[PDB]
Amino acid sequence: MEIDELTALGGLLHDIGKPVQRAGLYSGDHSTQGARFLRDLAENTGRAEYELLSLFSENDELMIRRIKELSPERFGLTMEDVLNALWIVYEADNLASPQASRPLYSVFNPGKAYPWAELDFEKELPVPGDVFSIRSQDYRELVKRLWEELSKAKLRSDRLLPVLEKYLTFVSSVTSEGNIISLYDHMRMTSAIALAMLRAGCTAEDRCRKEKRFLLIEGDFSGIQDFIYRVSTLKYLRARSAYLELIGWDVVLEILSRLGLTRANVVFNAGGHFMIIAQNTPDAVKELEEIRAKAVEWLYREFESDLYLAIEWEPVSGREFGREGNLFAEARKRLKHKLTVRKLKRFGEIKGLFECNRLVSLGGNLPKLLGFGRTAKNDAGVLVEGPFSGFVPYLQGGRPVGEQILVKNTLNPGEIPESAQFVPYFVADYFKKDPKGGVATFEELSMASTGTRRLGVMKGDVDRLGEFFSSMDSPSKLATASRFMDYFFKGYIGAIIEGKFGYIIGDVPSLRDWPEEPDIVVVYAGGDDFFIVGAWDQIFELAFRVRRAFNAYTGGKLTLSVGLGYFDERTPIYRMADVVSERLDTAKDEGRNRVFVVGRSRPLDGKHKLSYEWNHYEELWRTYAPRIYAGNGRLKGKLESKKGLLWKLLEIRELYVRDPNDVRWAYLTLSDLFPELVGIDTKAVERKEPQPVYWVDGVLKIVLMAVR
Amino acid sequence: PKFIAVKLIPKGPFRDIPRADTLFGAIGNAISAIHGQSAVEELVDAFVGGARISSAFPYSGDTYYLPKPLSVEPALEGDEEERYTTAKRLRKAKYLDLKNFELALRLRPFTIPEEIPYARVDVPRFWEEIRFREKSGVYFLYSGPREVFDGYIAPAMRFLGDLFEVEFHEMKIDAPGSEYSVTLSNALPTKTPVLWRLLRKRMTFIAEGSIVKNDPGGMERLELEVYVYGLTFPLGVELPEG
Ligand SMILES: Nc1ncnc2c1ncn2[C@@H]1O[C@H](COP(=O)(O)OP(=O)(O)OP(=O)(O)O)[C@@H](O)[C@H]1O
Ligand SMILES: [Mn+2]
Ligand SMILES: [Mn+2]
Repeated sequence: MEIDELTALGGLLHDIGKPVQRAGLYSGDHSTQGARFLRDLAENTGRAEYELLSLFSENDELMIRRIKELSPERFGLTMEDVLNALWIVYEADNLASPQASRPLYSVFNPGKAYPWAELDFEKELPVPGDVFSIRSQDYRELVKRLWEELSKAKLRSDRLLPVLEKYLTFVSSVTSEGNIISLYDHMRMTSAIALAMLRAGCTAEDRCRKEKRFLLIEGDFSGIQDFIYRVSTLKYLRARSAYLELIGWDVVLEILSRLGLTRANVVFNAGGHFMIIAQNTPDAVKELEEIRAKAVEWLYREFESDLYLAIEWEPVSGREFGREGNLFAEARKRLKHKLTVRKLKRFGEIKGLFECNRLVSLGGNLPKLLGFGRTAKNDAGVLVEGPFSGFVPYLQGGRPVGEQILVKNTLNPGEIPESAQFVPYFVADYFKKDPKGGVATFEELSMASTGTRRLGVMKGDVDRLGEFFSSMDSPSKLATASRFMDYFFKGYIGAIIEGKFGYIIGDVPSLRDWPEEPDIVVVYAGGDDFFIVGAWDQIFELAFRVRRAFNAYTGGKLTLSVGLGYFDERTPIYRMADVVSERLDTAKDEGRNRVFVVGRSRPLDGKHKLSYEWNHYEELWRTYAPRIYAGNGRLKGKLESKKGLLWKLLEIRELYVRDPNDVRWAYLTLSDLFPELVGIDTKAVERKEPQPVYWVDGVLKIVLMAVR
Repeated sequence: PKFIAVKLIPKGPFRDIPRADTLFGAIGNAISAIHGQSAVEELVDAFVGGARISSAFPYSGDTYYLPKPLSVEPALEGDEEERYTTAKRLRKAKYLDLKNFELALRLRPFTIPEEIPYARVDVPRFWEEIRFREKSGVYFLYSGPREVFDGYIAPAMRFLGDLFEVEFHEMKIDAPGSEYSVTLSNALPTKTPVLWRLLRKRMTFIAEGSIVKNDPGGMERLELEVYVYGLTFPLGVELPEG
């Protein structure tokens, strides 16, 4: 052990007394009961480091002696070192900032609460629901698996974080009413803040609190879609999206390495947007200025002015991690400004400014790969290179290679060497498999559609997220907000595609029975954002499935906007991206919480929106589809020999689009079918809204595609 | 300052809204075909001398549009939900009407064109074109001596007309006297600039609306002799302290 690993693991276990109190195993408070748990665990297996780490959960007279009894020489630590490690972690616990039956209340809707369960994307979707007390049994079953895992863990921050994440994710860090913060997040943030204070070179201070000894480090990529899309195949396009992820990780892990920090210091890293808490020593800002420049120079040489990385940082004090009358949002706002300016000075860190086959193999070797190894660039097996490291694909049979191993969609290392640092990375990587073992193609997906053979595209984004995050008070609140948000796209979109959460989703607009292996391929999904292609009819339905899943996942408190596209399978990817983009930021431009279902004619009188409110379209489908649509590409049959009355309404709606004030569409109008459309709706004219006829095309045009 | 607006009334649709390099490129070619390469040399001399052309911008009726200066981007804070959503729609706007351009230069409150008088239709077969609204089109600004306008720019534009016809009027932009200026042209910067958007063609160009501090840009001659226009068309711009 050295002081730096002790201060990390220190703040990372300070409040592990909470789960053991709430189990009722010892007879004390969390600080006392936490001390007993780790000492009892230390003796079991026989690793004395846990008895060193038990001092954190607790005039200074008694404590100096309890430190002395644990001979500090043993772990190559000074007595005076450990005393700071303790005091440092004590301050950290306060900056990241009552029954014992209370559950974790949802950061999205603090009115609703999470049922006690362990983070597993395979089983069930976390839905904030009715407030239920968690039994002291569930906490005991928790504390034992938790005890069994710490027994086998290698006692580095990267082996401890994952097991604290798996079990303590759905636990209230404090058992107050409307408590928003996951315990794991409070633990990783105290470890982050504590280690930052250490590197800042401050000790025995009660100084670091009211002096700018910290750094907020927000890194943001500009022109992500100008990098991923705008290509000359899907296998490739996925490796583009996958290559962007490794580049970002190569930069983050480099920052953590050179500043001497741990993954706990990563507040978030999703959608190519990463934040890091760190020391404000000059060596740090020098090490930062070195990295930022060497990274940009690599990006320029490798891709020209297509992909830029805007990295900025602000000197921040302990005050500004907390609220006084909201300083934390204020510190993030001043930093977002530093970024906006750096994004208007793209490649300004180059003075010489004003004077890939590897992805195909990566795209081909993509189905059976567990992760990648972060080695030096010149090393055997290196398939792709980032600015700072070569990346070695890690396959089911082979050994991993390198200082860091990046492993996909698990929080358990598996069989990786004891010395190798474990880096869990989650990604929404669903894809329909071919007759061949490889991922499907635009052609095959398009062929597998009900009716018309178009490729389906949807670009989806969360409405007013920036506002939601700037309303967070403390680092730990942002951490829970960040992680839960990111895990919906990176974790659960996979399950939502598979056909899970049937009861939570319910009856959505649909054309066929939901398949077992759906014709869907995820391109990008992470940090409030997703791009997904597949059979148009399966893509159309998934839009409503994802919107409902998200409605339930949030407390009906956050909304999506989605743009849908139904394209000729031969249309190039860059043209598809611009149209769904055009359709997405239209759906946002026409208000938010709405979907661009299909392209449409309309009056340009500024009273007629192309986009539909999710609830508006869902009502229209429920109303009209069942009268005219039987399912699986077949009509009601009363309609057989009358597929013509539907086309006639689309022509009647067109003479409402010619002029909505001309009362001829009343003249033109079995007639039972659609009685809502024959009358000249009056409240609509009073309220200054479109006539019912204007809206129906959204349903009919989708049915007529399914039936052709 | 007061300038000559060269109005291009289109006789059909356009492929590009041309920017300063391609405008000079076209005028350079026309003057070769009319007066030989002695006239091209006299034109480069006038331009290296202090004469400037802007990039082409849209006009609709008696409404001239100009490029949104990148100066306002970091100053947009100068409600909660009213703020974010507008601040993005401003950040996406690529043009302002003359009146709101002159306000944006002085960091006073301004507003956006609700309709831009052109749309990029891209018919499949695939390549694209630009459809102009009624009595709408594209124009560019000339600053410098009248004798250079009459004897080079005017003849060249008429020759290039023969897809459009050409008429020109006097136009005035009020701009703050300042250390800092916007370019109404895409430029090859000599000094490193203040605020900018890169623009790849192979040359690395500063975009229209970029902010420079006393940068005249420069011309580049090369062999394939051809001159490449990258001179700044500066108007003084008030900057926010950041
Ligand atoms: N999981 C996440 N954790 C942290 N930051 C995130 C996460 N997801 C997205 N972000 C960041 O939050 C910001 C919000 O981006 P975006 O513009 O898409 O949302 P917004 O502010 O709600 O705007 P709009 O509603 O107009 O789309 C971006 O800086 C983005 O990178
Ligand atoms: Mn968003
Ligand atoms: Mn986004």
